Amino acid sequence: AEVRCSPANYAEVRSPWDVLADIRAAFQECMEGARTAPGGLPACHVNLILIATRRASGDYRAAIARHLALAVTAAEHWRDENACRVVGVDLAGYEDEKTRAHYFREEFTAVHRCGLAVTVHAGENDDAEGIWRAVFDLNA
Amino acid sequence: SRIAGAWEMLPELPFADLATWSEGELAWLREPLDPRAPADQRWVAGLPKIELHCHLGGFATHGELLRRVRNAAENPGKLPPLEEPRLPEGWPLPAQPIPLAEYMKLGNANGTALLRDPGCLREQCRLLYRHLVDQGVCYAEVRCSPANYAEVRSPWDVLADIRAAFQECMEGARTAPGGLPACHVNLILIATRRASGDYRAAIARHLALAVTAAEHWRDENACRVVGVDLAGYEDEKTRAHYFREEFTAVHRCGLAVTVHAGENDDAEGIWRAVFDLNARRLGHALSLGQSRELLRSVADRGIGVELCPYANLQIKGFRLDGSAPGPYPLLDYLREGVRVTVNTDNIGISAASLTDNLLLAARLCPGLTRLDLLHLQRHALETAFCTATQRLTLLRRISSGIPRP
Amino acid sequence: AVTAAEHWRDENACRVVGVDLAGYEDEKTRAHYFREEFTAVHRCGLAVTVHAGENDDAEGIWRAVFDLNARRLGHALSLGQSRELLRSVADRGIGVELCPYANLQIKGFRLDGSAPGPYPLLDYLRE
Amino acid sequence: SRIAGAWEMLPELPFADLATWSEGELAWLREPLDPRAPADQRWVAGLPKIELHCHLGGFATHGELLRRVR
Ligand SMILES: Nc1ncnc2c1ncn2[C@@H]1O[C@H](COP(=O)(O)OP(=O)(O)OP(=O)(O)O)[C@@H](O)[C@H]1O
Ligand SMILES: [Mg+2]
Ligand SMILES: [Zn+2]
Repeated sequence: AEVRCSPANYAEVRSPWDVLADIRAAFQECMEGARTAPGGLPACHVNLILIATRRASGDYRAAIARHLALAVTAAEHWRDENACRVVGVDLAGYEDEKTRAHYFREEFTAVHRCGLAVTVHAGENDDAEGIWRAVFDLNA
Repeated sequence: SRIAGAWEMLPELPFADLATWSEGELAWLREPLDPRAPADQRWVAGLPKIELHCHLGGFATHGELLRRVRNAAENPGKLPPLEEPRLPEGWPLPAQPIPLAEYMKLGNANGTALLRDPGCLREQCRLLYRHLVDQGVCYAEVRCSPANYAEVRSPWDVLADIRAAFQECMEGARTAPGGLPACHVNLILIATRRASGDYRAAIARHLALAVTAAEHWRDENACRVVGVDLAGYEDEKTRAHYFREEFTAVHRCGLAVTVHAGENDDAEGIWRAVFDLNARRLGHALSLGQSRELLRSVADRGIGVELCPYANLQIKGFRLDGSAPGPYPLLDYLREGVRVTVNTDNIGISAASLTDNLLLAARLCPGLTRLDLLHLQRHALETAFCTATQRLTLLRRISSGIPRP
Repeated sequence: AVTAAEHWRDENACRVVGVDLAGYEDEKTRAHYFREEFTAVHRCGLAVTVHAGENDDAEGIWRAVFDLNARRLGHALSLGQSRELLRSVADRGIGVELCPYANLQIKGFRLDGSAPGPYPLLDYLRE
Repeated sequence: SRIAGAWEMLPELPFADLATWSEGELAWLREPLDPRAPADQRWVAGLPKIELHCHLGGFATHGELLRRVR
């Protein structure tokens, strides 16, 4: 399973990095607790995907930049193959003509440079043009 | 009576305690500095300083410090062979300007080849903090590249270890009034750009690490990552405005940005850094004088300029004691009102400290006065990235810590 | 504005010292749509001021601050919504101009401490 | 004597020249403003002010100023 989380929304006195570390630590300890299945492997393997959520109005671009930077740092931090890792980023939230994928290329350039998987919410409330922008302008 | 006599011309003065110094000492402080006089050297050494341009990777590059850095590794067997890169004749004051690539190569004994081991990194941090406190620095900002020091530990681990070492160093030396550290050290991450190879991914990783580190540690009385840098090779095809998309996320986060521009580039690179990358400080803006409008804009926008005199003389070459690279731009920058500071750049490879930097800044431009040195200190105090309360505390400490002649 | 700034240079005399970006604003008329026009003004080295925040979120203020290079912001009432943008405006020293009567009449605020929200003058002084 | 008394709070003061005020006068400059008091209105009127946002086209729109311009 790949669970998506937004640790920056859970930071009021502890950093979003601390929230992400706590989430991954809980997942890893619960993994090590359930050592069923053959070969000494965890019963269910879960990886993390950071959520970059977009709103109709307000302040959300700083949140997107913070999530992307946190995802890059977390991916570079934990590299153990047999452990919970951050494997990609997300582009979710409200969608219309004015919040399509191609408006978010510049901050996703860093994620693409780092070599991190990208997934996008598209087609829920948009025609095929939004899916095209997500596929070919953001490289989801 | 001292305050009453010098109550006029107070706002032109750089600090508050300057007024309480008598007409004789004010007249002495307005005379041009004489670096040959031992009294002037002692006064400059005793002056409390603020450091803004210091590279962590260029401290232990020559001399016994290397041994003190070499005899601290966890696994000495992995250490590369001890090689000291030879220096040309008269290294502190070379007769001929020297290029930049060999300049980088000169610090090959330290950095990636040596700081990859954590014990060497911790000892380097401790030695650098001891050197800074010995020089009298009340506030310094150190540039580091943690991602270059990772093989099994993440660059986040390197940054955490560096900040922990600096924090323990600050906590250990709890001198000075108010129970505050003798020197307060912050961190700035460097985004290096090369002529060819893979560097943009490293730049993006450094920017993400800087944003995460800034969001993690928020204690004002603690070492924090307070900005990012864009250093390395620069030319027409490696200008600042090629890196807008990488840096916009940093601008989303609200992090200070410093830029290397003008070392071997015209004023176009400086303009690109100022108006397209939004640099709050410009490093080595030697070519700013060609454009008058850009100089006026940098003056009125309050954008700081960091000049290291030893590095500028070693790289570009300059005429000493008023005897064609052009005159050193300290004096006209000061007269035009731009916020100008004097720093060390790489302490080790230049083999000099802040006191030598200020003395040679006086040497390069005859007519410089000690009031100009205090003005440079005030400019460094204002231009550094710090909280307002920290700025007031630093101002009070520097005002109350200037020695009498 | 560029020609007038180049024409009159007497410091002890009336001069044109900056340009403005005023008028109706919305999602389709942000500051980032005027970057190519204002590139010449930035090249000539002239001050720039913008109206932002009166009837829009902090994104317009961010655009006015960061890709239009504004030195002052006009009616930045929504700047409290963005903590990071507020810190950037504070450390960059960008001036923020507030007109109490215009803000009271246009947006409407509560007087004598009696939902537009509170007037951010005290908060802006605090930060 | 006044300036030596209030020397240590000089950076807090926006203007250095008001550091030569009384301790009572400075305490009068620290509590919240009273717009209803005529004395406060007179003091605010007498204060020197700097203006940065004034539209020339919206100055004389009503009153006698419109007729005098016309
Ligand atoms: N004056 C300067 N002008 C331009 N670039 C500089 C200057 N001084 C240092 N640099 C570059 O900035 C980098 C910052 O130093 P850093 O500590 O990250 O590297 P290092 O440990 O010396 O290793 P390496 O140089 O091999 O990457 C230096 O490596 C050098 O490449
Ligand atoms: Mg190096
Ligand atoms: Zn540098």
